[PDB]
Amino acid sequence: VLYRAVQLLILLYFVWYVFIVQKSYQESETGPESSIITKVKGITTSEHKVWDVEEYVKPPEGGSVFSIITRVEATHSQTQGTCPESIRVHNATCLSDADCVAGELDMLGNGLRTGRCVPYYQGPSKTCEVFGWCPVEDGASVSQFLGTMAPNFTILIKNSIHYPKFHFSKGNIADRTDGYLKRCTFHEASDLYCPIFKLGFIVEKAGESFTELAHKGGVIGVIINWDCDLDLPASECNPKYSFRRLDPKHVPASSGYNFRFAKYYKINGTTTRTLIKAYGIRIDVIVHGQAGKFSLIPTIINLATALTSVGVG
Amino acid sequence: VLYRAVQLLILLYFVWYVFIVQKSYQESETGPESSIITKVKGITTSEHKVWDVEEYVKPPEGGSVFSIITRVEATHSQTQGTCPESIRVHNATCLSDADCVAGELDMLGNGLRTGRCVPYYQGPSKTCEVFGWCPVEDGASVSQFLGTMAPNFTILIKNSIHYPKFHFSKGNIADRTDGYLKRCTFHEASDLYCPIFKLGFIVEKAGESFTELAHKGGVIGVIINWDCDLDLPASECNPKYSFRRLDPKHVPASSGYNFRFAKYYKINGTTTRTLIKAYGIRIDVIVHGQAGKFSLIPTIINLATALTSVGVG
Amino acid sequence: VLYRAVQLLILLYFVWYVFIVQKSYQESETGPESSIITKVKGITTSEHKVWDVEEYVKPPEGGSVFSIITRVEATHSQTQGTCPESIRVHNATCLSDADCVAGELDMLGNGLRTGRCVPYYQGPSKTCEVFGWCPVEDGASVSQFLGTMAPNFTILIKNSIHYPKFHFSKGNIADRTDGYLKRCTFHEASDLYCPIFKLGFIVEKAGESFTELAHKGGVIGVIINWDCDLDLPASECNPKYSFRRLDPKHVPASSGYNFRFAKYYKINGTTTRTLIKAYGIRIDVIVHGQAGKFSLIPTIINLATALTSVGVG
Ligand SMILES: Nc1ncnc2c1ncn2[C@@H]1O[C@H](COP(=O)(O)OP(=O)(O)OP(=O)(O)O)[C@@H](O)[C@H]1O
Ligand SMILES: Nc1ncnc2c1ncn2[C@@H]1O[C@H](COP(=O)(O)OP(=O)(O)OP(=O)(O)O)[C@@H](O)[C@H]1O
Ligand SMILES: Nc1ncnc2c1ncn2[C@@H]1O[C@H](COP(=O)(O)OP(=O)(O)OP(=O)(O)O)[C@@H](O)[C@H]1O
Ligand SMILES: *[C@@H]1O[C@H](CO)[C@@H](O)[C@H](O)[C@H]1NC(C)=O
Ligand SMILES: *[C@@H]1O[C@H](CO)[C@@H](O)[C@H](O)[C@H]1NC(C)=O
Ligand SMILES: *[C@@H]1O[C@H](CO)[C@@H](O)[C@H](O)[C@H]1NC(C)=O
Ligand SMILES: *[C@@H]1O[C@H](CO)[C@@H](O)[C@H](O)[C@H]1NC(C)=O
Ligand SMILES: *[C@@H]1O[C@H](CO)[C@@H](O)[C@H](O)[C@H]1NC(C)=O
Ligand SMILES: *[C@@H]1O[C@H](CO)[C@@H](O)[C@H](O)[C@H]1NC(C)=O
Repeated sequence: VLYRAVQLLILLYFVWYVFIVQKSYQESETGPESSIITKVKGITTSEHKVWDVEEYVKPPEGGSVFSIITRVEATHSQTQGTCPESIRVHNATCLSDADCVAGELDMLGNGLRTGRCVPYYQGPSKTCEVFGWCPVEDGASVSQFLGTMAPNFTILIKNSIHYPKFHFSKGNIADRTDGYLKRCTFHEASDLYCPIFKLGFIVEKAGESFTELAHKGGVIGVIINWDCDLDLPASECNPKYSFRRLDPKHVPASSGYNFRFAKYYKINGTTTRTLIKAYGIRIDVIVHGQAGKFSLIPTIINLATALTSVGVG
Repeated sequence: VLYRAVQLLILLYFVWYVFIVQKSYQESETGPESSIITKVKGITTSEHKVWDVEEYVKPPEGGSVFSIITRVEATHSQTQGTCPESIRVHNATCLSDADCVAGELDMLGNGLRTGRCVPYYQGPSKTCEVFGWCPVEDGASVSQFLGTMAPNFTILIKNSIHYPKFHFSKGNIADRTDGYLKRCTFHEASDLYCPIFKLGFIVEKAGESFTELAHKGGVIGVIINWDCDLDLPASECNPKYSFRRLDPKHVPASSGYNFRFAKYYKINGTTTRTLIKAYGIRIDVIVHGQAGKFSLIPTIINLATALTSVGVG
Repeated sequence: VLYRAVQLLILLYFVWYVFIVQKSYQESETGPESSIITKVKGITTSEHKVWDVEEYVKPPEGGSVFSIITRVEATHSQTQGTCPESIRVHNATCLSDADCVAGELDMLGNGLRTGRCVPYYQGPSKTCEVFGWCPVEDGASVSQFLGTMAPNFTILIKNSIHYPKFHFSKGNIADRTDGYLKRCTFHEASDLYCPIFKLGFIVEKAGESFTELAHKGGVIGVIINWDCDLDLPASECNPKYSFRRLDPKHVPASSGYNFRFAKYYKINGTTTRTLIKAYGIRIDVIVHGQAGKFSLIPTIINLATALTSVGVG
């Protein structure tokens, strides 16, 4: 019968292509509840100085977002007082006391102007004197590179996801009594459940240079995808790891990532601070997920729609 | 032919209204990967005191969420020791040593009770003595307003989005060799790609008063929407900026935003701290996005559905 | 008429089951803009020491994610210098100076090796000497439990959601002139709008033991669901609170949550720090929401589809 072959072709076209490829027989949940616990390990050395994780990882609480400091411009022994203003500030440069007016407070400056013209930190120029945190970084900062051994650092990312509808839970570390998580190196295939990543590895998979990113700074995403079919065993629900840079790489106006922080002390009853401008690599751990599980209602509805299409066709 | 006009009307109704208005010929991705780098600039003065960004912006790392401090209640020279308890604490007020019992520890109090009744910081009342961080803020705090020039502060928000499916990337700062990002003021039309916002501007677009929000505190969202049609040039994919308050504005029980933080020192071998209760404006940078790009599969499926509807009709 | 009863049955089956149960007459927005302001209250005591919220809550800014410290391993008077390395570090243990080689820098160690073998902190063993932050925690740390009264702590979670499409806004605290938010205890039914939760309560609703979670640490999600039908009064749009643990509870390799932070001082011109390893309970406040409101377009489209199905059937 010609109709036999015609309908055999029609059915298979709308069966193997509708209920198989796109899984019309499944209800879905997009976006699981996730916990990210992070921990960085590794120590680096500058000139007669050893840096530990506490110093170069900020914030310290071990969450999804953190910055590993690779370079600092540090200004020591900063106290409230009078000092020459940065030559980089508008109208700062002066030739006589008459060129500076008292009380003026530029937002982009570094204090309140005194009405005097004082010699700059490095001569021979002169610059308007201000009251504020002194000395200013643009005249007393020292640079330290502490990203020399940062490619050898290690980050442990612990993730556990939950799909409330399906009541499904899976983590990225296996229940193993041996010391696997202490002698293991992540491999997307052989060691997918050792979620310990070197920073150099992460920077290689984002397609970036460790040197450029260590001097200007930047942001690298670590993306974990949980695309699981629950009609199958939980052993098939596994994490997929992706590494890409998130911040612009061609923007010349703002090229990189940086932040300032200070350390406050009291020397002889005077509040003193060391200001640090930190360039570093920020690590975003972003978690995506999509679970699918058989449900009778959607299956029946889609079967009815397919039967209607067959009847029309 | 009457059928000619009938079908001409029917088709246009389900063509210009189905594949044009709602763009049935497009696959979509909702929710891009985003990076937010923030930086606040501006300095403010209190009584013989200049405040910089490091002091009034917390946390300092330059992310999506940060608080600009506008007012502080500060308690200086706090040490572990004995002091009268706040008159604001239940059962704290006493007339004789018999009214206070030793060892009691109220969670809403400020230390461990000693069993004695001592004069309050400001007379003539008496209050039960406690062991803890002393003196208590409700008896030794001084208030400082540092939001006087906060409307003139500036926030630079750098955003770059990524749609992995489409492999589309766009940022909110243009590749310009000139010093545009150094002499530019955001304008939703003329300067949409100078993402430098004054706080006063943000507070005007949220419909709020800077004074009320500076004394009680609050939360303002900065919403960036990326609604892009990829069938068009990337020059059509642009950010849309919105400013609205996120926290309740009529709640009298909890009206505002505040947090406490302390600064720890060691004076003569004794751990001493200055406790700061900070009221301020928290800035949430929230990023929404929806990209659409032509795909043949959805177009064919929707065309088949439209043809079926036409056939029935 | 038989057809009368047949169509009466058919219609009700596809009316009470299509436009009622699944609300086909509604357009939807999934995912509202939310603000979370948190504040923890409660003080705890260790041996001759009173801890306040500033010490045990990190970070302090009052956001969606924060950690309440329950146990610390603290190492005091740490200075850059030479000290024996932790016996827990590979190859650290030595019998003579020849077993240690100078310059070697293990990432999992605690400094730079000097080439000498020195007695360990606790005898009789000997371990290779390193330069770094000294002494090392594994030889000078003291443990403090400060989770004794943590179940009695209180967390105030303030939430306000916004659905931009519907321009709908609702918060979780009512506009009440009385002191309700000062004498109230959350009850999912009687006091759903007192969003002040004890930590013990939260840990009881997650199904966990406060002791196990206080010594190893962990992560508890506080989930707020806003499932609102806008065709009804705003008094029907209410929060639904759920409490569940987010981190794995059977993983032996990594069981818990911890982070390290340090406190920096200057004693006699020398930078000195107290390193704290903190175990605690991290609180994730996660907000889900789904609003539905009548729209004519979807209603007409779904009615047309239902009529087509009826005609075919
Ligand atoms: N909050 C802000 N307000 C105004 N201008 C800013 C702000 N943040 C940065 N800029 C300016 O924009 C340009 C690019 O920003 P970026 O912070 O990357 O550069 P920078 O030179 O490293 O910053 P800095 O001013 O700290 O040296 C710089 O010239 C910087 O001065
Ligand atoms: N974690 C908490 N547990 C119990 N009560 C709280 C908590 N946080 C705030 N409150 C109380 O709820 C009310 C409103 O909160 P809010 O913090 O806005 O007020 P406040 O007076 O500024 O707070 P504070 O108690 O720090 O003075 C205040 O009376 C405050 O004491
Ligand atoms: N970033 C990291 N790189 C390598 N190994 C790690 C890292 N973080 C943790 N580990 C190791 O994995 C195991 C489990 O992690 P976890 O931090 O829970 O244990 P821990 O013993 O409390 O950590 P610590 O090493 O601080 O004592 C521990 O043996 C720990 O040393
Ligand atoms: C300050 O800058 C403005 C703008 O360049 C300039 O016109 C003015 O002369 C400057 N002030 C002085 C005292 O020169
Ligand atoms: C890790 O350290 C080794 C030497 O110990 C070095 O050869 C290697 O390049 C480092 N890995 C990097 C830089 O990614
Ligand atoms: C403590 O407060 C309770 C409740 O108000 C009160 O009954 C009790 O008398 C108070 N304690 C003393 C010693 O008065
Ligand atoms: C910015 O500063 C000017 C004075 O320099 C002031 O007139 C203006 O009101 C400020 N902007 C505000 C408060 O939004
Ligand atoms: C260092 O460790 C390796 C690996 O266990 C070992 O082979 C080597 O002998 C150790 N170094 C010394 C000096 O023993
Ligand atoms: C709260 O404190 C009381 C004593 O004041 C105690 O009995 C109770 O167990 C505490 N709640 C806990 C531990 O959840």
